[PDB]
Amino acid sequence: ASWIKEGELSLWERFCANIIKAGPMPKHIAFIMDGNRRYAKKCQVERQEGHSQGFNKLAETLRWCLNLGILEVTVYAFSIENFKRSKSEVDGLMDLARQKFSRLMEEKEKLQKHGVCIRVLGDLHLLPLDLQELIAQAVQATKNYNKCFLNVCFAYTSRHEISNAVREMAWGVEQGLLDPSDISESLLDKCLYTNRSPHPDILIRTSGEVRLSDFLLWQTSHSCLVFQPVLWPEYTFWNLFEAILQFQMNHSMLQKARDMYAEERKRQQLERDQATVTEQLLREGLQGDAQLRRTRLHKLSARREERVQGFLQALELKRADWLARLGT
Amino acid sequence: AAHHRMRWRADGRSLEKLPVHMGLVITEVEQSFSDIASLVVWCMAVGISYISVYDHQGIFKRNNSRLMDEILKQQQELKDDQVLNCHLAVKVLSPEDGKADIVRAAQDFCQLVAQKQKRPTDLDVDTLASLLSSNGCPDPDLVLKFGPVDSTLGFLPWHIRLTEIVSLPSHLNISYEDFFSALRQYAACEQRLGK
Ligand SMILES: C=C(C)CCOP(=O)(O)OP(=O)(O)O
Ligand SMILES: C=C(C)CCOP(=O)(O)OP(=O)(O)O
Ligand SMILES: [Mg+2]
Repeated sequence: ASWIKEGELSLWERFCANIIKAGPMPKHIAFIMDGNRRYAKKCQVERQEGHSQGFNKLAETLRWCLNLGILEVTVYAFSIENFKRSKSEVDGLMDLARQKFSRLMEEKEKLQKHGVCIRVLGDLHLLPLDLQELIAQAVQATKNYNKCFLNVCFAYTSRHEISNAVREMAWGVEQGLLDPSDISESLLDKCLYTNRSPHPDILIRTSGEVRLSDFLLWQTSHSCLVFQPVLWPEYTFWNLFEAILQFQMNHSMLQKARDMYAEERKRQQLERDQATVTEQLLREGLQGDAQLRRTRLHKLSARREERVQGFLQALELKRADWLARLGT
Repeated sequence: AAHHRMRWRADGRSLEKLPVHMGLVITEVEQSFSDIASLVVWCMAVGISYISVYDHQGIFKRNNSRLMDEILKQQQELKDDQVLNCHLAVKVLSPEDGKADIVRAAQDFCQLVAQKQKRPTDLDVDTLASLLSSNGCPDPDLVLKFGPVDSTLGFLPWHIRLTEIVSLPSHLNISYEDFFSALRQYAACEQRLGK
């Protein structure tokens, strides 16, 4: 089927949505679409149909999200861990991906009309070369759309994403763009595949499984974890609705927590900074009553701002470069 | 009565599997040390090697001694070798043990990059994992989350990638049977590891 499944919410869906939209609504939901194989078994159907049904549900689910005014959605489609499955299965999964990403071109009309930007996050170099090219074109085609964001995590793990992000800032070091003392929380954030997106308000996993399975570990540390027993291909609007209801119940507490953590980080930063300014001034001699420390603080800050902004534009470069090269 | 040490070891040996490393995450911010201490010693009694204790407000970090005080007390009922075995097996954590520590390690690798000692390319997953180990401490297999919040709230994001997360509404009056129920849950879980 298509990628965009145009559907108007029904009466009860519509009504319950209105009541819910009165409270805090998530801006970004992420999904571990797990349980396709158990579903196929349950339905006495072939494995591949299970995964195909899984893709159908993703298309249906994105429409639900769009109808609720939730503009960003991240999904886990394929883990690096998944390569260890039988060649039969992974070839099947790889073929599915080819099919869907190829069909995306024939849907350019609906993509513009609906304004859906598609990003594919992972260690893509591990995929078959044909698939990389396919994905790359898909990404380039939608890059300028803005009404709805879908992030498909393919050949992805969290650890890989994290390592990659540190490697990227070690590359900044080797390329003399980054000095060790500039590596921080923010900078790491900004070197993840997910850097264009805010952290997900909700993370949902569909099997009865109570593990994250190496998914958005950094991004979902302060987010609402919802584990629902339903197998992914059987997901319903109401499952989603229950997720949002959990989010709304947790919202106040998770906000307090998120601010506390932010306030404590700015504190522990202004602390570790003010101290660096001390060693320098004690070793120099002069030590204040004419805003001496205050001026050394503006400096260390602006040094970072200029030099991190510099590292960033060069990282964006390198990403676009590999995007253009592999999607030509 | 010492037939209680034999019982608790029998309970552990009886489960299909036990966590080598258990995490205890407390989310509750309404108000309590004896309960947490009871959990810790139960863990030790059944045969769990490591126990982490975590709260997002760092209350336990700031109260390490008062906590280890109760643990050592509760532990004897059911001195220096006993103090060493709790320090080894029990870790008290706050947020700074999570992401901040990953930044910490990131920095330690970028100086080796400045030193022309290491190339960016040398940092696979496994290297980062090593830079992020203790000694014996593996990744926690089971985290018992207590309280109303559906979040790990910053608990070891890196290490928590395959951890089974079991939720209990409160730690306030926690019973052994309630604790063991969680262990039975973990023992029955299926781990596919991507296959
Ligand atoms: C590509 C993936 C991993 C889709 C999730 O469903 P599964 O393939 O994991 O099916 P289950 O074994 O979880 O039922
Ligand atoms: C793309 C998805 C949904 C991956 C989920 O992984 P699994 O279904 O393979 O994870 P485990 O249960 O084996 O840990
Ligand atoms: Mg599975």
